[PDB]
Amino acid sequence: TEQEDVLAKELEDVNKWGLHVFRIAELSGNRPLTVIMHTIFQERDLLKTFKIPVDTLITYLMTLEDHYHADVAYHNNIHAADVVQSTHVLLSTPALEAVFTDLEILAAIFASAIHDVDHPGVSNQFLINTNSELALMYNDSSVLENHHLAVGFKLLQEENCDIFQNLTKKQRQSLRKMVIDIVLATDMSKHMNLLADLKTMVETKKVTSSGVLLLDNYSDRIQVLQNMVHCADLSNPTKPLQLYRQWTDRIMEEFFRQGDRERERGMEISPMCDKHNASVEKSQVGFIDYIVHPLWETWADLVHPDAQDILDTLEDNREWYQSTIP
Ligand SMILES: CC(C)CC(=O)c1ccc(OC(F)F)c(O[C@H]2CCOC2)c1
Ligand SMILES: [Mg+2]
Ligand SMILES: [Mg+2]
Ligand SMILES: [Zn+2]
Repeated sequence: TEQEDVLAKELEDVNKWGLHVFRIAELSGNRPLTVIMHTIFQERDLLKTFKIPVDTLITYLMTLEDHYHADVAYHNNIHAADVVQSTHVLLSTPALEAVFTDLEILAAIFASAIHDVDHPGVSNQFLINTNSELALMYNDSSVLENHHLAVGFKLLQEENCDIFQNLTKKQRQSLRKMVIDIVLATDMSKHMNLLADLKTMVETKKVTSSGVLLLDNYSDRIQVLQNMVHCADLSNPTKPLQLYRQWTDRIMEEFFRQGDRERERGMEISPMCDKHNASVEKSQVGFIDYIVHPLWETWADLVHPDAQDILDTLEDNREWYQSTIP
């Protein structure tokens, strides 16, 4: 009850950017995804809205969480929980108030939860270069992201795991399509085109009487949800520094382990994966400058000024990492 009391206290921050997700992972007995998803579903009244039995939700979440690899440093259940919670916060931004339906909200949150499930800790390119079964199955195209979807949906069919059992056929059809569109958009090979389209939307942005974003067709609606989850996936450098540094520690461990496998095969070691020749700090500054800040600056423009503090933190963290180089 004492550890449970402390966990409940920490979960009171579920609506805040910079939640202590690593603390929650420890306090929950390595069940951050289950406890954070359960909390968010309760917070958003999703169990009642979609008639989800609580035991079914918990059973699915525990099984989903189990299919993240405990021995992968970055792409594990803590990352999934973090992306879920970040998406949850982004969904609540004033500029999107009443924009999305309950089904669309469910899609975005569910997509976030499953988006990296059964990740092996190596990149799509590694899987392609090594002639893996995954790459063979998926014809070198969004190899991991296709797999995450297949696993996430497949687990719904396990005993007492169908959390969507009380949705209508049309609701299930719509949800499935939206979730596929969102998770496939987390493939970094799609980033530049996704960002280009987001910029176009910002340039042509329209708002309602209430000052809320106007999205009146599927293409625009799904595009915003795709970029939202993608922003959440790329949110580490926008978090308070003590969180960001832990994420960087973890991704570098994962990258180095891949580089060790490439070194042992006689392959050229991938960028940033050589533990004997890797500038962690320069790499983060480049990551922010070329990928994360261009994305987040554009998201911030879409919802201006809702995300100014997130953007300010990103810029501060970029400055901090840069300062360690000279
Ligand atoms: C974006 C993709 C979906 C996951 C990814 O590759 C990823 C996520 C977070 C990273 O850093 C930090 F925020 F934790 C990261 O750093 C690499 C790249 C630059 O130097 C090392 C890579
Ligand atoms: Mg596992
Ligand atoms: Mg991924
Ligand atoms: Zn991810």
